[PDB]
Amino acid sequence: PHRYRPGTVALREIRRYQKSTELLIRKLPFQRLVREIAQDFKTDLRFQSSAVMALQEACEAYLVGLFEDTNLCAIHAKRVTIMPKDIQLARRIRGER
Amino acid sequence: KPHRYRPGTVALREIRRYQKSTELLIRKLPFQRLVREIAQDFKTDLRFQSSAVMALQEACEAYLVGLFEDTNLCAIHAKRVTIMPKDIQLARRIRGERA
Amino acid sequence: KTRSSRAGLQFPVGRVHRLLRKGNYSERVGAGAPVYLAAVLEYLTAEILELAGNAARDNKKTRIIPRHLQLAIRNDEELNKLLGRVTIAQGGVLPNIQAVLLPK
Amino acid sequence: RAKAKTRSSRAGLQFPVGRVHRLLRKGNYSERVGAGAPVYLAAVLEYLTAEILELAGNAARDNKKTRIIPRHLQLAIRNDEELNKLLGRVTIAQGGVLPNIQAVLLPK
Amino acid sequence: NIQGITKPAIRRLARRGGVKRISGLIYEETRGVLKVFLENVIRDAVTYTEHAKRKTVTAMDVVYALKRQGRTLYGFGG
Amino acid sequence: RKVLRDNIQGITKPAIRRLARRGGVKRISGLIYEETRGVLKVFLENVIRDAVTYTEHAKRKTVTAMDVVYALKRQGRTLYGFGG
Amino acid sequence: KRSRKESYSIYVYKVLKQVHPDTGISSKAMGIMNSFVNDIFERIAGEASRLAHYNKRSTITSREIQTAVRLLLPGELAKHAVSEGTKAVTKYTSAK
Amino acid sequence: RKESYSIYVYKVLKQVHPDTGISSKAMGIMNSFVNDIFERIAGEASRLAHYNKRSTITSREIQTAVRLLLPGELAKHAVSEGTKAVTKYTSA
DNA sequence: ATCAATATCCACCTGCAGATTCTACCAAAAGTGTATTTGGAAACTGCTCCATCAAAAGGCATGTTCAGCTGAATTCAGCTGAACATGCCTTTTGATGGAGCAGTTTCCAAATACACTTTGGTAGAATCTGCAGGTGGATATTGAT
DNA sequence: ATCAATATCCACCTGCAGATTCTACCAAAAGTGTATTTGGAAACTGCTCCATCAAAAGGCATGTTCAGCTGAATTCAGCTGAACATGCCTTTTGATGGAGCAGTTTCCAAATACACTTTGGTAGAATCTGCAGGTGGATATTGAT
Repeated sequence: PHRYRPGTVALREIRRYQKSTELLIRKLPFQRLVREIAQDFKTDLRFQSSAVMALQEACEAYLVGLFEDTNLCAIHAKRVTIMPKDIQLARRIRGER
Repeated sequence: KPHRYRPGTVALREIRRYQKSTELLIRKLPFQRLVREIAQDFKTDLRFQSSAVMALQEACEAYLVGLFEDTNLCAIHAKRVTIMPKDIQLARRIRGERA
Repeated sequence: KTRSSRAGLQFPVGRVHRLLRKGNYSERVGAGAPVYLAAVLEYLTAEILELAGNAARDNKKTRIIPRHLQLAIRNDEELNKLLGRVTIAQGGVLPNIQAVLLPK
Repeated sequence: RAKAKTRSSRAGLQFPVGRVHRLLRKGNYSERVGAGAPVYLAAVLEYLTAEILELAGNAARDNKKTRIIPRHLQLAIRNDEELNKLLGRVTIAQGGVLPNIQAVLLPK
Repeated sequence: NIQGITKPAIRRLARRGGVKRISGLIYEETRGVLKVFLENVIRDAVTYTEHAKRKTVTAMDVVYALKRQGRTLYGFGG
Repeated sequence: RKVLRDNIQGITKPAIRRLARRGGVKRISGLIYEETRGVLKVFLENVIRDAVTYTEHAKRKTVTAMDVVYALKRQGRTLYGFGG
Repeated sequence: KRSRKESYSIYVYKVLKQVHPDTGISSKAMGIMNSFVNDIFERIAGEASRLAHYNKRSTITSREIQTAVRLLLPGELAKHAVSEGTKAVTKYTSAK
Repeated sequence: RKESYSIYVYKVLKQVHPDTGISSKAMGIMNSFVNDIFERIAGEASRLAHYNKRSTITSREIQTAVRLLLPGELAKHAVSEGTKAVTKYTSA
């Protein structure tokens, strides 16, 4: 049978998602998460569909940027695999922690 | 004996000692000079309240010390004890100063 | 004739002036200000619409969509510095893979 | 008129509710300024000044000096999670850093 | 519900980010971060809503809120 | 007066060394020094450009402490102790 | 022939006496405290202004100041600051 | 009502590329961009007026504000278009 | 490097659907023409506050040695994370409505801006008195047998 | 399992520069009485917004298999820390000359503030750009001489 060597479907996917702009998180799960988090701040809250849209957009943009910075960290440590060690460095430097 | 501390120890002595103070670490005149030169290449015949030079020196040292902190964190992350240009460049790439 | 035409622009010098009095930027607004400002805004809109339109051309579409604005902005050092802390919704990122990751 | 006590005292504060009000009209923050605003604000400013002067005074005590100098304000602010987050992008001139050596660097 | 952000959704975000090989721990870690993010933004969004005596968080609230956070967003409220 | 040239070399090896100490640095590569000056220069340039812009706009020929402050504030490096 | 220069030095010194009456404060550090009070003032008033604006009111009230404090101040500091705020507002209003 | 800069963004679009059109979402992005910049420039011009104890914002403030916010070349060209349109307005 | 075997994107065309774009109406602004106040330009002159010099001292910077130990380079293998087919379910999505709820109007009661006309807070001076350099020994802290 | 070798403290001292407090303008709150808006407070609509309901269809969850990447263990060349001598050049102290702020008044050039008297916002309606396939095209990839 056929079967691509580990690492190659990786790059296929990188090339492919960098190329698009569709939201990468299933929409409903997210809407849910959002309503739950909002809940713990004020109760009985309504959300214009677009407020949820804005949050999802801002989040994904956030996280993607994060991953870029993380990768840079992984690489700097002579690796190809991002680890939590890495994200923590990235944010420690950004200023977020 | 003669006597002579093993390499790395005067290091820590100094870290402990400078972290403890607040005096500006760059001789003052050299800096004033550098400032007047850089200002020069933007507008000519410029005067400087002594305190404008002071503000700059303070902001710069603060800047650079912060930088070195972030750099060290990078060096360490790469399993080293020696900061390299590779490191500063990472730190700034992440901060946003050169993305 | 509109102050917009008396100054040779498309952007509403009429509106920008109000927007400045009503904005609480200061007590009074000189009459040159709304013009200089509407001028700069029009210029910027031009520069970026230009670059995005090219991005649309190369992508073989006749109509500008966000992806094009993102391409237009990130691929332009100066515009990118300017909107460096701004995220275009629906823009995605610039294809870019670090060298070290490419097969042997 | 009867005897005029400052708005500052009528509200039970040290900060000049008189001044803060002007500073708000004259600042182009908006067209008009309700009369409760300068008070609520002078109140918050006074609180913050208190919190930090408190923590700095303690820093002075531990350093064995009776008088507060910037090093003390820096110690006070960085050693306090919430104040530090607040002035996280602010630099105190003459403040130095908090003694801190990463573990990995300490002799074997 | 934060479990709803699935392994492959995080995986995709990572791809678009330039990530080739992804540790196993990442996923959990990521969620950690994602949560903080949201919380922060939503606290602020909601503060805006409250101040407007509304019960509906709007697109514009989210925008203002994100702007406070230094994450300006183009495409919604403006 | 006199020509100003190569002053960034006046930021010496030990002054950069000290800044690195206070920063938590134990072992310092040799290249660092040059690199550092690179960065320092960009920094100053940026701040001084903005400082000076403020001076110009005030039709003054004296860059003041307050200009430097406003300028630093623009840059997202607020500074306490001078102009306010 | 004088040229004025306002300041919050007086009041920072009063509040110093209140908390620590045993303690004093150097020129440079009073400088730092003025920077801090003006910095915060600008943050709170700026934010309150943006607030008034989004909601199409032309007036800034203790309400705006409050939710502005909620937005700028981190958690506990925010709680305690709102506390002292509304307290001083009421004690003022009761002509108290 | 709900104002907008859609009309003018569309006009300038015609000018630079007459062959090209623009989707709802991207016009949204352009409004965001125009309002963003507007606030940046006017804010900075306001701070400028303020530091110098004048109560009025003039084309001058707007200009040095543009110098401060806009990076290099964009700044040059923008100041260009600015003062140009100011004079052409003043000469009635 | 070549031979050959899967999937892999990848242009050329080809049909529609959800959007652009174009038009018809109109309130809600933008524009005008005066008539003043009043912010801020100009032109004095007072007078801080800056650049520049002399000058003498000694703190630090600088250059060369010397080898300690760190970084970098190889080599090796455990296991972790990619890849994939197999199964299962939770997301879409699509209308269909009900209402909880932002958006408007019309009054007014609330509340602030104004409009000239008694200290609080700022600017030198006047005394005090923390604390910056000086030391000298109590405590380390280091690094050689 | 030490103690020479020093640097690090740490406490005691002591004169000066820096704070704290005093003494008097004057710049600026504050008290009062008015002239509007402005911000609500009810009472009603069009709207989004949340609810289901009910499937299919992808997309996600799983357990297996193993290719390769991270970590560790060791070499060892060699870069950078350390100590000393050497004199450079920054620091300090004042000492002015004066460029250039900044005060203070007179005076225009301009923008506010009306009172009224087309642009741009909304909401339908006729094309049409791209969406979505559907193949066949070298394409890239990976197994096998």
